[PDB]
Amino acid sequence: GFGCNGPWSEDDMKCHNHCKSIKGYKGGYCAKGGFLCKCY
Amino acid sequence: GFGCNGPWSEDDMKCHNHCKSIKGYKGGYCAKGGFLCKCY
Amino acid sequence: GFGCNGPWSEDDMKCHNHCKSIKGYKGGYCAKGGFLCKCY
Amino acid sequence: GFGCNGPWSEDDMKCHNHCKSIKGYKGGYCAKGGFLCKCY
Amino acid sequence: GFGCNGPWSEDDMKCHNHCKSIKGYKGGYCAKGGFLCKCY
Amino acid sequence: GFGCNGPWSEDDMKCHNHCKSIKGYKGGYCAKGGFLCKCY
Amino acid sequence: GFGCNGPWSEDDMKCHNHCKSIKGYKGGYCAKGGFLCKCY
Amino acid sequence: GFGCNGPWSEDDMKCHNHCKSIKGYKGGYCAKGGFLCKCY
Amino acid sequence: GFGCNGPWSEDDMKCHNHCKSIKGYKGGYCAKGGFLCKCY
Amino acid sequence: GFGCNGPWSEDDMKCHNHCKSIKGYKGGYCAKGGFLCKCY
Amino acid sequence: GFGCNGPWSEDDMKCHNHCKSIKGYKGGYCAKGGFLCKCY
Amino acid sequence: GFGCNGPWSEDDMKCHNHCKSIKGYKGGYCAKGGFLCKCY
Amino acid sequence: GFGCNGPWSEDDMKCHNHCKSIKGYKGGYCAKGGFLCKCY
Amino acid sequence: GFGCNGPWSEDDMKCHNHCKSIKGYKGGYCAKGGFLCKCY
Amino acid sequence: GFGCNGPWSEDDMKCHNHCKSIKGYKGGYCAKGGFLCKCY
Amino acid sequence: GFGCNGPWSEDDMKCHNHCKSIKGYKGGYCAKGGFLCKCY
Amino acid sequence: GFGCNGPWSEDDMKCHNHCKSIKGYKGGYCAKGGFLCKCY
Amino acid sequence: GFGCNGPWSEDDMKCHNHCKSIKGYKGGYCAKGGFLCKCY
Amino acid sequence: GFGCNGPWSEDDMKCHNHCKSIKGYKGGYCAKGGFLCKCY
Amino acid sequence: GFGCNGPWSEDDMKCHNHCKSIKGYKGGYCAKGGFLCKCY
Amino acid sequence: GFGCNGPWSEDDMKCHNHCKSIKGYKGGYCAKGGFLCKCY
Amino acid sequence: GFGCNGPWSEDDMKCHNHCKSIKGYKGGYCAKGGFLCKCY
Amino acid sequence: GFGCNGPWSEDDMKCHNHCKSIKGYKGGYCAKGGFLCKCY
Amino acid sequence: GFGCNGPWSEDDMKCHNHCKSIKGYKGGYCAKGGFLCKCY
Amino acid sequence: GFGCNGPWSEDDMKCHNHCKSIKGYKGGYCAKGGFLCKCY
Amino acid sequence: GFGCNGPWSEDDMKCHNHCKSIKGYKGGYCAKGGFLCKCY
Amino acid sequence: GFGCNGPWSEDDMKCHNHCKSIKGYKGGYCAKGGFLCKCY
Amino acid sequence: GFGCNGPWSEDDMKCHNHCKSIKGYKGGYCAKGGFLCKCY
Amino acid sequence: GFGCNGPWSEDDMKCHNHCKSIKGYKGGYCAKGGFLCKCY
Amino acid sequence: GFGCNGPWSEDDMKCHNHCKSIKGYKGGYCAKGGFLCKCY
Amino acid sequence: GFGCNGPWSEDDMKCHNHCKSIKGYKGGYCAKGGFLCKCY
Amino acid sequence: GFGCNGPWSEDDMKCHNHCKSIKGYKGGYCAKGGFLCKCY
Amino acid sequence: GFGCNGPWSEDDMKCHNHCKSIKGYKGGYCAKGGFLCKCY
Amino acid sequence: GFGCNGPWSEDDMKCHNHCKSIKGYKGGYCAKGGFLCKCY
Amino acid sequence: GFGCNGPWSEDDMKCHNHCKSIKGYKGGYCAKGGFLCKCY
Amino acid sequence: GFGCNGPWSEDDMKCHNHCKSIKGYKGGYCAKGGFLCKCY
Amino acid sequence: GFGCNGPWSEDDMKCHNHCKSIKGYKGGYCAKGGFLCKCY
Amino acid sequence: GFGCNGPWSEDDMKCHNHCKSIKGYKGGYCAKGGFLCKCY
Amino acid sequence: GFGCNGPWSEDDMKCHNHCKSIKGYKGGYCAKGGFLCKCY
Amino acid sequence: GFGCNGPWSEDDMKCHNHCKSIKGYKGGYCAKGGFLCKCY
Amino acid sequence: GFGCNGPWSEDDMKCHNHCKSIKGYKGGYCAKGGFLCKCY
Amino acid sequence: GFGCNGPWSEDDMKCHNHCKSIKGYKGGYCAKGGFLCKCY
Repeated sequence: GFGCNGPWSEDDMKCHNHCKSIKGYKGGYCAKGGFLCKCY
Repeated sequence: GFGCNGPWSEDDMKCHNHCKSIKGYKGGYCAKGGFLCKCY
Repeated sequence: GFGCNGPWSEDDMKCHNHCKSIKGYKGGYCAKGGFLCKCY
Repeated sequence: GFGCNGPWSEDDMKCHNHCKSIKGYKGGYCAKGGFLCKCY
Repeated sequence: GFGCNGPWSEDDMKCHNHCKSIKGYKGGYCAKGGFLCKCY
Repeated sequence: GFGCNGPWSEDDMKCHNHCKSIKGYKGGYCAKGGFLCKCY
Repeated sequence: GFGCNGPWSEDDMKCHNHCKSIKGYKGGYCAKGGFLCKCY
Repeated sequence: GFGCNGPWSEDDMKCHNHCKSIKGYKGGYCAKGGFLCKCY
Repeated sequence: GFGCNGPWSEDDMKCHNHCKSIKGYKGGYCAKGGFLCKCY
Repeated sequence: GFGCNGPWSEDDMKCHNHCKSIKGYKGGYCAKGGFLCKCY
Repeated sequence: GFGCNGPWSEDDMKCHNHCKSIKGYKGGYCAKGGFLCKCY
Repeated sequence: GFGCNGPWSEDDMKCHNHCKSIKGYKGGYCAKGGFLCKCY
Repeated sequence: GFGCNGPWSEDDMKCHNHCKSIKGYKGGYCAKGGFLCKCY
Repeated sequence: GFGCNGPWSEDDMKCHNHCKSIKGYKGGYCAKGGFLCKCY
Repeated sequence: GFGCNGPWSEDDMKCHNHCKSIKGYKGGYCAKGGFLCKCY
Repeated sequence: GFGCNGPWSEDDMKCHNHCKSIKGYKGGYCAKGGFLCKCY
Repeated sequence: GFGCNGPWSEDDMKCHNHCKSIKGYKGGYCAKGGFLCKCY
Repeated sequence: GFGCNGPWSEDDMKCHNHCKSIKGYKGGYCAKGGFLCKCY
Repeated sequence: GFGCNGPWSEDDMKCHNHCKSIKGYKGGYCAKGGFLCKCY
Repeated sequence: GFGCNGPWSEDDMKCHNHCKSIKGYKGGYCAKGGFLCKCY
Repeated sequence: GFGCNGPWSEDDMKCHNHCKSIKGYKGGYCAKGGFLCKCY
Repeated sequence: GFGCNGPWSEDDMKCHNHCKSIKGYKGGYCAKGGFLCKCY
Repeated sequence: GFGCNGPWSEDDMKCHNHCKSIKGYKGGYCAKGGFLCKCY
Repeated sequence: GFGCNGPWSEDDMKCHNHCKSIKGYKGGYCAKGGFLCKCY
Repeated sequence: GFGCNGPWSEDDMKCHNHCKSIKGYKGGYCAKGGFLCKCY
Repeated sequence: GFGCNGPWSEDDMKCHNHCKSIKGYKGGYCAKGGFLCKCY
Repeated sequence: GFGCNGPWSEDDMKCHNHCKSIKGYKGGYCAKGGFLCKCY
Repeated sequence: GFGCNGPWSEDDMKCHNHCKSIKGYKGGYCAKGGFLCKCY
Repeated sequence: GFGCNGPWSEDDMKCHNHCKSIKGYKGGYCAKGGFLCKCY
Repeated sequence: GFGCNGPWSEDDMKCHNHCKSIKGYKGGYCAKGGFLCKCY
Repeated sequence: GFGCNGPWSEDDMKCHNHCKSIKGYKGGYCAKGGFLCKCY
Repeated sequence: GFGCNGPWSEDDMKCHNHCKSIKGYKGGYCAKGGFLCKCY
Repeated sequence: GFGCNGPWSEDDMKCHNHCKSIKGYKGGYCAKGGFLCKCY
Repeated sequence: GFGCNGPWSEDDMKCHNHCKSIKGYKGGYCAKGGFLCKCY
Repeated sequence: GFGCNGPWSEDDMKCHNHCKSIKGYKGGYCAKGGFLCKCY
Repeated sequence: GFGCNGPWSEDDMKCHNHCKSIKGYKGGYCAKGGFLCKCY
Repeated sequence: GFGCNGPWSEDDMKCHNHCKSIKGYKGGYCAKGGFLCKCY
Repeated sequence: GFGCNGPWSEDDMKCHNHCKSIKGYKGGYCAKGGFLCKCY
Repeated sequence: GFGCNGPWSEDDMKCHNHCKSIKGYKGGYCAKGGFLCKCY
Repeated sequence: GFGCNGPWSEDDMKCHNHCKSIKGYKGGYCAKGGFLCKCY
Repeated sequence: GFGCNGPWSEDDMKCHNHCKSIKGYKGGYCAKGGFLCKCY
Repeated sequence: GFGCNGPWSEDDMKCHNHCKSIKGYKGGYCAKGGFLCKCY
């Protein structure tokens, strides 16, 4: 979710913005090979 | 299943919500390249 | 993000250019196995 | 970048050719475990 | 080919059978990051 | 092209046969994460 | 466009031919998970 | 195979269970950089 | 296994925690070049 | 763990900082050939 | 380059054959920890 | 080559067989720190 | 071989056990600077 | 740390420069078999 | 064996402790230039 | 042990200090050609 | 540094050349058991 | 240099051949405990 | 050379055979403190 | 040879046993200053 | 200690200087066959 | 058992699969004149 | 008996299980051409 | 008789029990292809 | 298997054809006394 | 035919008598494992 | 088929007659243990 | 004939007795692989 | 006879026991390729 | 194949005739102990 | 052929008689280790 | 006996184990061309 | 044993491996005319 | 012939008796390596 | 091995070809009386 | 005869004993290259 | 090779003819005691 | 006798040991060209 | 050839007669130690 | 013994080693015309 | 000829008797080193 | 040795070449009557 959809991912930075919106994280990326929004 | 349908999937969080509803899982994502709801 | 999408990355130097645009970095690469634009 | 994409890297010699195009370098290789084109 | 399709691969043994059809090989796996049937 | 269509790819050997039809190549596979027929 | 329509894409080589018709490109493929004709 | 699929590998212990099912092996791991289930 | 997946491994301490859960081991690490959870 | 991941290790000094945070140690390094954070 | 790709290296003798093709060298190997074809 | 791949090596006897295929040698090992098949 | 892999060698007594399996030897150690299982 | 990563060390004199930057030392080297920056 | 691994050996006293555990020996050390645990 | 590791010995005087810490000895040195801490 | 990296050291004569470049020295070698370029 | 690398030295006669190539010397050996090619 | 490598020597008879290949000598030993094959 | 290796010689009676195995000799000792097994 | 390390001693007069620094001695040498700094 | 039934046997691979489920065997055949699955 | 009924035999392992239930036998098979359960 | 009725034979052990009831026989089986109780 | 069934084997060349279908083999025969199809 | 029916063959000597009734043969037997009356 | 029905087959010569009716065959018999009419 | 029926032979010495009953022979056995009573 | 039945022979030692029961013989074996009990 | 079936082979000259039918061969025989038709 | 069938050869002197029946030969024997009737 | 059955022999070590069980014999083998267990 | 079975032997290396499992032997062959594994 | 069958010869003196029965000869032996009765 | 099987050896040049495949040998022959492939 | 059978000869001393049983002879041996018992 | 097979060699002149076919040789004979075709 | 069997002789020291067992002889050898154990 | 076969030579005077049949020679003998018919 | 076997001898150095195992001898040769190991 | 066969000569005085049977000679001996009956 | 085998010696210059390989010798010949390679 959050825009992590492998080759069909849209460039909206949705995962990054969603992870930033949570306190304690500075960003996010599509883990599980591009299909799981994970916050780092 | 649970909205994991590759490019036709909707950002409904249906997989995520369904996986959260089961005790012991923090969430879910669309494994098998976007076609299988899997709980993590 | 920034074009780091594993096997589906489009060879556009998007991560590298994005990292250069930030002062203090001379480039970037796709860390986390190709899925996280990281500036070095 | 420059074709350094871990397991999905192609054998195009793109990193090597790019590094040769810069004066003072004999070639290049994919450092950071195959994900960062580095000139030597 | 032979069922090596990255995240969309199935445990269909097509690569294994194809490799067994050649003298000297005991199996196959999906090289090139999951997209090329390779005999070992 | 040549049947490289990601999850909707049919194991038709079209990429493989097309690449073998060019002298100097042993075969082909679906690079770019399953969407580009590439000869090796 | 140019025949890049995901699962409903035909094998007409339309994207490849269109990309060849532009000087400076060797061919094309359906990026964005099979829905955007992109020249390389 | 057997759940060894690089970044798209799941944490299902599928390779480990498959290798334990062969009497005499302790377990298995994903060799060849995460793409070949190998028993030990 | 247990999160040991080379470059795609997550800093989940999953191997370490799993190895601690077995009596007699202080921890674990990803041997075989990052792909085999081994308890020490 | 703690950033000790062989060639894919990130330069965040995570192992060193983690070992310093434990009373009795002045630092740490990646033993086992770069894959086990060990405090000295 | 030339098939030196760490854990994802294929035993294709590409580095060896390439190095033998240059007069004065008996062969080659993957230096830099498996990521740089070097002739000896 | 011949299965000498540092931490990612497997006990596949490729180096041993390659060395046995030459008169006078009784085996082989991975020299250059585990990256070069050397006959002894 | 047989677990003699320099810094990446595990403490599994693999070389020792292999050498003891050859009737008449007391044990083995990693000669050639840790890279050759040698029986004594 | 500080660029001491065994075979994957990037030839940047990072350990040496880091050790020189500390008063009382004239250099440094990768001890512990190449994995620990140590100042002398 | 028993932690005798040349430059990569850890000050674990593993050889010493193992040799003490056998009746008649006061301790052990890494003979063969640091690669063979020998009890004295 | 105790820092007696031939050419890889560190200059920490570990053997000397260890031997001094035992009642009845005034020092120690690396006997057995630099590989056995012996108290005198 | 200067190519002194134990078993992974290349035969580039880098330490020797570097030591010659300093007035008053005839050459250099890898002291500290192969890990410290030292001029003589 | 010239193959004098302590325990990781290969019996390649490189030191010997190099020293014989200089007029006035019968051969060479690895002095400094195996780490410096010296002509005699 | 010829297997004379100080503490890392093996009873490989290389020095003995090399010396037997010269008229008048009945064997060889490792002179220069174990680092030079010398015929007697 | 035969355990005559100067300071690195072990107390294993290897030279003595080797010399006794030659029918007619009483024993052996390490001549040439500890580096040549000589029977008497 | 103090630079008495047999064949691996670095020609630094370290033992001699250390012994001179103690009142009542005019120098020192490496006794015990080169492995014990002894003041005379 | 396992499909070994003399003249009434079928090429059902039951014996082969049963034998493959045991470490070390590469197949099976119907011994005892076609009535006993035997692993080879 | 025990399911040994020639062509009408069912692969029920009844003969095998019955024979294993008797101490001293590894298994059983249908002797007499498929009509007599015999323990081996 | 005695339950030997080919495919319609029941698993009543009737033939075996009947044959045991006669002194001098260890058991019985359905000979004549499953239709004649015969004592052995 | 593959038509190797002792006296009940048919003259259908089934083993031979099966072995020829494996590219690189000339044919096959019924080893193990007529009960194991073996390729040559 | 002619009474050659494997385990269901009746003892009427039908094959033998039939073969004797043909001029040039002295008898017959059930070849093909008991299913083909063949005259000898 | 053609009267090959195991124990229920009738001595009708139906398989034999049918096989004779096809040019090139001398006769037929009930292979597969009496259940398949096969022409020879 | 005479009880020579391969695996379905009933252990009745029928062939042997039949052959003894003919003058000039001392016994018989099942030749042709168990399917032809032959007198010797 | 006496259990000599080629591949269908059981391990009952029947031929050996029968041959021992005749005075003047030490045992027996299945001659004629496994089909004739012969005393020696 | 071609009637070579060990003890169950028929004197059909099938191997001999088949081998004669191929130009350059005088005949054939049953090699591999009677189980492989080989042309000479 | 002609009765030359290794251990299953019948004593009918078939090879000898067959060879005598050909003009120019006085007999025959089973060459190729008992499997080829050869006329002398 | 003891598993010596020519081509139908199973590598069960039965002859070897039986012969070792008799004092004075190192082992056994299948003499008489594979049909008689003989102790040596 | 160990695959030494006269004319029915296969090049299975069982004798070779068995002999290699004993100190001092470099191989094995089938002595006693092809029926006894003998180490040399 | 006459009992000369290599390893399968039955110790019956058949060749010797046959040769004695011919006037002018005092015996016979199995020439041609055990496969041809020859009178001397 | 390698086609050296005494009288059952075939004229296939298998030993010769095997020995030539080992670079440096001219050919091979069947030593040990025809049962051991030996290279020269 | 008398146990003289070339490579298949047993060590029964049969030829020697037979030759001793004739007055005037001290023993016997297998002449004609191991195939003819001859008294001396 | 070429018919040189000791006692089992046939007077086929195969070695002689083969040696004549090579320019410069008058003929050949079976050296190595009858087992190696050698051209003179 | 005593292992003297020409080319098929096994280096079992049987002749030597047998001759030493007789008082007055130092040993034995295979006279008569390798076929008669003779004491010297 | 021509009956010159060392210890297996037959007394047929074949070499002598063959050499006499050639004009210019009065006889022949087995040179090369009994293995080459040579005319004198 | 010790490899002295006339024309069937191999250059195996068994005689040489046996003679070297006795004080005072420098080698051995095959006396008695090639059949007795003799030390010189 | 005439019993002159080097080490394999049978002590029959055959050469001597043959030479005496020719008028003008009083005996014969095995010239050419034991391989040619020559009359004197 | 080295091709000195009396009458069975070949003209291969093996003794001569072996003696020339020992630096300082001109050649060799077969002393001891043709059975000992002696260098001069």
